[PDB]
Order: sequence, then C-alpha cells, then structure tokens
Amino acid sequence: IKELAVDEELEKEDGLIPRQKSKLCKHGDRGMCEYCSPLPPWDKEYHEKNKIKHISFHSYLKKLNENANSYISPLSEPDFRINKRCHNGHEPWPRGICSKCQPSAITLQQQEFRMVDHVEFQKSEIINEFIQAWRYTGMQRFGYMYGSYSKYDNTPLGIKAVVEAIYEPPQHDEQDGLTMDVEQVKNEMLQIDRQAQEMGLSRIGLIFTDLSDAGAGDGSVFCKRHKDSFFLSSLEVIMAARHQTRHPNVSKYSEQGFFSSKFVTCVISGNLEGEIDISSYQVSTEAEALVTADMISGSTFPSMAYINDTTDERYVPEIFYMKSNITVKENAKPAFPVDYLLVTLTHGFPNTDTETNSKFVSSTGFPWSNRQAMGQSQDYQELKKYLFNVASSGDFNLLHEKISNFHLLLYINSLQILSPDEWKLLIESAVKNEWEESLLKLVSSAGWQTLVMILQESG
Amino acid sequence: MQIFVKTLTGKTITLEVEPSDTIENVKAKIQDKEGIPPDQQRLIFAGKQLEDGRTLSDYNIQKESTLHLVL
Amino acid sequence: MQIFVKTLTGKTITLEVEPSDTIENVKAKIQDKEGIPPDQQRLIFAGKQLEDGRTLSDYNIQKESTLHLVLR
Ligand SMILES: OC[C@H]1O[C@H](O[C@H]2O[C@H](CO)[C@@H](O)[C@H](O)[C@H]2O)[C@H](O)[C@@H](O)[C@@H]1O
Ligand SMILES: OC[C@H]1O[C@H](O[C@H]2O[C@H](CO)[C@@H](O)[C@H](O)[C@H]2O)[C@H](O)[C@@H](O)[C@@H]1O
Ligand SMILES: OC[C@H]1O[C@H](O[C@H]2O[C@H](CO)[C@@H](O)[C@H](O)[C@H]2O)[C@H](O)[C@@H](O)[C@@H]1O
Ligand SMILES: OC[C@H]1O[C@H](O[C@H]2O[C@H](CO)[C@@H](O)[C@H](O)[C@H]2O)[C@H](O)[C@@H](O)[C@@H]1O
Ligand SMILES: OC[C@H]1O[C@H](O[C@H]2O[C@H](CO)[C@@H](O)[C@H](O)[C@H]2O)[C@H](O)[C@@H](O)[C@@H]1O
Ligand SMILES: OC[C@H]1O[C@H](O[C@H]2O[C@H](CO)[C@@H](O)[C@H](O)[C@H]2O)[C@H](O)[C@@H](O)[C@@H]1O
Ligand SMILES: OC[C@H]1O[C@H](O[C@H]2O[C@H](CO)[C@@H](O)[C@H](O)[C@H]2O)[C@H](O)[C@@H](O)[C@@H]1O
Ligand SMILES: OC[C@H]1O[C@H](O[C@H]2O[C@H](CO)[C@@H](O)[C@H](O)[C@H]2O)[C@H](O)[C@@H](O)[C@@H]1O
Ligand SMILES: [Zn+2]
Ligand SMILES: [Zn+2]
Repeated sequence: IKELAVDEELEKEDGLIPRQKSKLCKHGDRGMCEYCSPLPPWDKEYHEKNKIKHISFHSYLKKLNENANSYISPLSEPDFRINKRCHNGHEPWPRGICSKCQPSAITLQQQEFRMVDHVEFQKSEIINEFIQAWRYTGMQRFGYMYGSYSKYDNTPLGIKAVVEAIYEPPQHDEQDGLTMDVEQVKNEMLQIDRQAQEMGLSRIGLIFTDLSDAGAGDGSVFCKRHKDSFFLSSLEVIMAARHQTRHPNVSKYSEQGFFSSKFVTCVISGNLEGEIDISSYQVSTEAEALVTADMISGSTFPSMAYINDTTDERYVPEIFYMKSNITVKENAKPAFPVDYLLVTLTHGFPNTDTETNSKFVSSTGFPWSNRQAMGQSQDYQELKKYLFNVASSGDFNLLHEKISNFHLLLYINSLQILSPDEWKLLIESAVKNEWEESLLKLVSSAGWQTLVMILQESG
Repeated sequence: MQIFVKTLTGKTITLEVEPSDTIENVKAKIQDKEGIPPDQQRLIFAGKQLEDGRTLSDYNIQKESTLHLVL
Repeated sequence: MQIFVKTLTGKTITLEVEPSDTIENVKAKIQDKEGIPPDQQRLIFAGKQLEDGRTLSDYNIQKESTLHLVLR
C-alpha cells in the first residue's frame, strides 16, 4: 500500500526511448511512423547494444502490464514449498501426497530484470575506511550499508542504491568465515536500524571483503573471483537470499503486497588487473524461493550450489536449469553453477565536480563501532579528544563538520545523555541542508551542555 | 517522586526523593544502595554542577529526571 | 564475584576476581588463560579506561559487570 518514493515516481514515467530520425520517414514534422516511433523502456535490443545486462524493475513492470493488455496483479513471487495443509483424500505431507500439494518440476533461468540497477557510494572515503579494517588486521570484514533509493538515469527507469554509511556488527573471521546470520548480529542491527531510521536512512545492503595481498609491493591483490571461477559463492548467494527476503520491497502490483527486494550485495575483491574493486549483485526471485523452501546448500565447489534431499520436512522436485552454450535444458542435480541465480549491478561514486548531497560531512576521524581489535575504542577519552576542544571553541562550521558523522552520532546516542528531542536536534544539526538554526538550539540545550560537562571533567 | 541517577558505566539507579530534598541528601541516597561515598560523587544536571546546599527543585529536577554521576 | 571480559577474538570470558583486586592483577588473570601479555591489553569499562594501580571497587565494578579488551 505504501511504496517508496522512487517507485511512485518511476510508475508515473513512461520510459520511452527516442530513436534517430530515419531517411525512410516520409511524414514531415507530423507525428511518428514505424521507423521513428520510440522504443519501450524494456527494449531487449537497446539493452544489448548498450551493454546493460538486465532491464530495470519498472521497465519489467511496464512490460508485464502491456502484456496484460479483469485485473490480475502482474507480479507474484515463486513458492516452491509443498502444500502441507492438503487433506485431499490423504494425510498431509509427509504421510500423503497428490498433484494439488506437491511442487512441480522447477526450471531455473537467468533473471531478465534486476530490482536495483546501480550502487552509488556517496564518497570513496566510505569504502576506504571500511577497507582499513582488513589493512590493519588481515581479517576479512563485513558491514551493513545505510542509505536510500532514487532514480538512476543511465538505464531506462533505473534505480540506484545511494550508500551514505557502513556499519560493522561484532564479527570474528575464523573457522566459520564471516558470520552475519547470528543472534548477536541480528539484535544489534535492529537497534541500529531504529536509530538510522531517525536519520532518514534505510538498511539497503551488505558489503564484505575478500582481499588477498598479491605480494608485489604496489597495493595490488589477487584476482580470485571471475568468469572462470565464481562471482559469489553458493553460501554467499544463500545469505543474499535470506537478506532479500528479510528486506522485502513493497509493491501495489503484487497480490501479497511485496515483490522480491531492493537489498544489494557488494563484495570488495581484486579484479583481473589486480586492483581492489567492487562487484555488486542481487539474487533472483527463484533464488529467494529456493532458499525459502530450503532446497539448496553450499557444496565442495564455491561456484556450485548443492541440491538438497526430499525429507519428511521438505519436498524437492526435479530441478532443471537453462544453460547457454543459444540455450539447453540441464538437470540441476546434484549441483549447478550458482551463477544462474545472480543479477549483476554497476557501481560508482558521484562526480567530484558538482555539489555533494551526502548526509554526512565526514566518514572518518572517530572510531567506528566494533573495531577494538584495531585499537579503536569508543571512549569518553576518544570522544573528548574528538569533540570537546571543538565544542568549547564555539566555531559552528567546525562543530558541524565534526558531528556530521554516522558513527559519532550513534556513539553519542548510546550514551543516553541527550533527550529524544535533543537527539533529533543533533541529527538535524548533522545531516540537514539548513543546519545552523538546529545546531544553535542544540548547543544551548540542557542535555548537550551536560554532555560537554561530562567530557570536561572526564579528562 | 522518583529520579534516575546514571553513572558513566551505563547503569541507572532509581531514587525516591522530594522536590525539597537537598543535593547532599541525594548523595546519601546514592551511597546507601551503591556504597559510594558522597565526596567521590559529582552530580550533573542540565550542564550545571549541582551544589550540596541547593535542592532538587532549585534546579527544577522534576519526576523521572536523570542526574549523571561522575567520579 | 564474577566479572566478564570481552576479548579481541569475539570471545567473552568469565573471570573470578574480588572487589579489592587490582587491574594489573586482572590483566594477569587474562594473560595466563587467553595468552595476551598485560602490556598489550588496554582495559575499558563502559567507556572508562582503567589504570593498573586502582582496584575494581574504585571503579564501582560490581558483580556480573563487563570489561572490554582493546588492542594497542
Ligand atoms: O519538451 C520536453 C518534454 O519532454 C521531456 O521528455 C522526453 O523524453 C520522454 C521519454 O518518455 C518523452 O515521453 C517526452 O515526450 C520527451 O519530450 C520531459 O518530459 C520534459 O522536459 C518535457 O515534458
Ligand atoms: O582513494 C581516494 C581517491 O579519490 C579521492 O578523490 C575523490 O574520490 C571520489 C571520486 O572518485 C570521491 O567520491 C571522493 O570523495 C573524492 O575524495 C581522493 O581525494 C584522491 O586523492 C584519492 O586518489
Ligand atoms: O594502511 C594503514 C595506514 O592507515 C592510515 O593511513 C591511511 O589513512 C589516512 C587517513 O585516511 C590517510 O591520510 C593515509 O594516506 C592512508 O595511508 C594510518 O595513519 C597509517 O599509520 C597506517 O599505516
Ligand atoms: O526518487 C526518490 C527520491 O530521490 C531523492 O531523494 C533520495 O536521495 C537523497 C540523496 O541524499 C536523500 O537525501 C533522500 O533522503 C532520498 O530519499 C530525491 O531528492 C527525492 O526528491 C526523490 O523523492
Ligand atoms: O557448526 C556449524 C557452523 O557453521 C556455519 O557456517 C556456514 O558454513 C557451513 C559449512 O560450510 C554450512 O554447513 C552452514 O550452512 C553455513 O551457515 C555457521 O556460521 C555457524 O553458526 C554454525 O554453527
Ligand atoms: O561473506 C562470505 C561468507 O559467506 C558465508 O556466510 C554467510 O552465509 C551463511 C549462510 O550461507 C550464514 O550462516 C553466515 O552467517 C553468513 O555470514 C560463509 O559460510 C562464510 O564462510 C563466508 O566467509
Ligand atoms: O589516502 C587516499 C585514500 O585512499 C587510500 O588508498 C590507500 O590505501 C592504503 C593506505 O593504507 C595504501 O595502499 C595507499 O596509501 C593507498 O593505496 C587510503 O586507504 C585511504 O585511507 C584514503 O582515504
Ligand atoms: O554525473 C554523471 C556521472 O557521474 C558519475 O560518474 C563520473 O564521476 C565519477 C567519480 O569520479 C567517475 O568515476 C566517473 O568516471 C565519471 O564519469 C556517476 O558514477 C555516473 O553514473 C554518472 O553518469
Ligand atoms: Zn518517421
Ligand atoms: Zn495433496
């Protein structure tokens, strides 16, 4: 019922692609003809010629709606789970089975559309500070990306995830790899989600490192992920599917009210030239459904998803996949390249020419959370070193720069010294385009002056 | 009424006090349940250092208010 | 009493200490069982950085409190 602003706006756009006028046009400036009429936003051939690997969601949505032409919602998510409430002349699964309740054979295929087209990191310092954790410790790291979604104009009806900050939960890089799907992470992130919502930020994706120094003394790294190994592993694909399912995308045009997800998955790793690069992905709605039905697992090989057994808990039908040499239909069992579950996105930073719109002025200078293993603790000393001097000075431009900082804000809020109203005021002083009036109100406020008092004597 | 006292370690202890209570009286009320001698206690409310002479209502410390305790 | 210390390895280890114990003593109690030398340990308690001289009762560290271990 309540869609994101970007979805309401793209819905109103027609997405028509203009075409070159042709020597064959024999109308004047009077109307169009078969040679010069515009392309619809999903034009397969326009996307191939311009190397756009998937059509956008809203280009896909408009394609489905032309093909609908009484109402039937054009979008519905796949469900592969056996119908367990079937009491149709037999006991329910696992005691009985019939054609109404068992899932039919599944055919997996590369998804022609992607929910999000592009990942824009608002400043490259956001990426560099995140990578510092690997530079200092040698451990791979993961964080959750906060931001929002808006229009992307390099592809018809495109959407981009605009990343404003990265938050790292508690993690250790040990015998189980990176561990995101654990209670400790989930309960801390619920708190962060709540506080970053108060900053006008959503949790929009996941980023993690797979970095290995190449031994060349030039900062270069090994290329581990590429077309002849794997892009994301099976286990990472399964994790993206759970994340997407837990970050559902709201859509009027789906019977359930939800359709797939705008949550994006980025990996920082070496490219074929040995440079540290970013690769961005989402998984298909088939992958979401497979993982909801608990049908796949990690396999010996990173590029291969393993297909699970029918049990008394889950029923697994035949599963095929459309492989391209031109295509052909293969049996997906016992394992299949998890590639077919991915969609790929582009990524970038805004050009440095124009004015910035980043919510936060700085992304570094104050310790990020959960970097004790890096010698970065969030202390009353560290906050005093960061803030107290500048706060006493009475320089508003400098005070604005220092508090316009995601992890600084979250840390101050955790101290629970400012009131909820005063916390709103600090937030406004940090992210607002017109922040002066808010910063004044805040600095004269009671909670704020208590905080400056606490730092003063904290020493 | 009831006022909160919050140390720097995050722990928040509740107090039963009157608006007429002296701040010295509130420092005793912290010591008895937390064992902390009043000379080590510096109470802060609203960016001001509280004074043993004044009262809670001199500083407009109403119900469900939160003092901060620094050692 | 029992106090928790949260290390660099993700681990949270329980510790048996008394209110009169020094912080230097607690750093040794971490060293033997977690292998981290007292000079590499920087102990923090809820945003207060501890000192080898004082004791747990000086910092109002009661039972079931949690110290944080930071590298250096
Ligand atoms: O005169 C400019 C008007 O059209 C602009 O958009 C162009 O591209 C659209 C793609 O669908 C077309 O539908 C539209 O007719 C084209 O002109 C834009 O909408 C505005 O600047 C003006 O309405
Ligand atoms: O490693 C950082 C390099 O780029 C910075 O310059 C800009 O980089 C991005 C655009 O590509 C911006 O988003 C970022 O905010 C700018 O700082 C840096 O200044 C360069 O010195 C570095 O080579
Ligand atoms: O890579 C480890 C080094 O990290 C810091 O240096 C980097 O980050 C600074 C602040 O962004 C940059 O000014 C500097 O150019 C980067 O190299 C740290 O200060 C170094 O001591 C570490 O060796
Ligand atoms: O297309 C939806 C909205 O996109 C923009 O707003 C988003 O991106 C901004 C960049 O910082 C954020 O400040 C804002 O919070 C996001 O919602 C656009 O400015 C809006 O007008 C659109 O509604
Ligand atoms: O004790 C098992 C722990 O490992 C889990 O990690 C993942 O990798 C496993 C082996 O490759 C998979 O079987 C499993 O499905 C994955 O989730 C996990 O991190 C831990 O919580 C488990 O205890
Ligand atoms: O980011 C690379 C890691 O991917 C896997 O771990 C994630 O996915 C698992 C389920 O497939 C979750 O249980 C786990 O909590 C996630 O972190 C893999 O198991 C790790 O070894 C990889 O480092
Ligand atoms: O200093 C410019 C920004 O990007 C930097 O990239 C550096 O990464 C390493 C620093 O430890 C070194 O390989 C070398 O200084 C650069 O390649 C730096 O990481 C960032 O902190 C800066 O924002
Ligand atoms: O505004 C047009 C484009 O802006 C970005 O790209 C430019 O700025 C980047 C930051 O240095 C450069 O890396 C890039 O090469 C520039 O062309 C944005 O990333 C693009 O998608 C926009 O089309
Ligand atoms: Zn024509
Ligand atoms: Zn049945």
